[PDB]
Amino acid sequence: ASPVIYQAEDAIIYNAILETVNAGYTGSCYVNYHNEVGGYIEWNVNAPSSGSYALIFRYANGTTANRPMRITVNGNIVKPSMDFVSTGAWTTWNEAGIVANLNQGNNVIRATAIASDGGPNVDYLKVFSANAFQP
Ligand SMILES: O=C(O)C1=C[C@H](O)[C@@H](O)[C@@H](O[C@@H]2[C@H](O)[C@@H](O)[C@@H](O)O[C@@H]2C(=O)O)O1
Ligand SMILES: [Ca+2]
Repeated sequence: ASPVIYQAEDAIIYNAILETVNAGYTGSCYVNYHNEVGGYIEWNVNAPSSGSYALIFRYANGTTANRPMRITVNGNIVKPSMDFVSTGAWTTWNEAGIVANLNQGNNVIRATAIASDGGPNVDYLKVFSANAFQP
């Protein structure tokens, strides 16, 4: 199966907004976190079969400082501190990814901002099967 893109507009967001300010996003918009601890973006992600999947965030970080996020799958912490390092400009969009085990059906995937400047700007979450890799 082709990778599935979970667009910004389809997320459940908390202390974050959907905006269009910085060029280079895809689809209708991207998420801009409030500049505070604890904002999050959450998607309901389908897994056709149980197994290992790549979860890739397309993101921008126009500050020099890492904007780490806590990644949970169904509330389970799979990455306590996932790095979202500077991309240099707010219009430069890079990828940051992890491999995680998902269950057949829905998986609740959340990225929560750890530090006080909030999370990176997030364009989408891209999900594809990565059975060759093992979390
Ligand atoms: O998260 C940010 O720090 C951030 C996200 C925006 O997408 C950027 O354009 C940039 O905006 C800042 C600031 O947060 C915003 O409130 C407004 O004052 O514009 C600023 C800017 O640098 O243009 O930063
Ligand atoms: Ca922000």
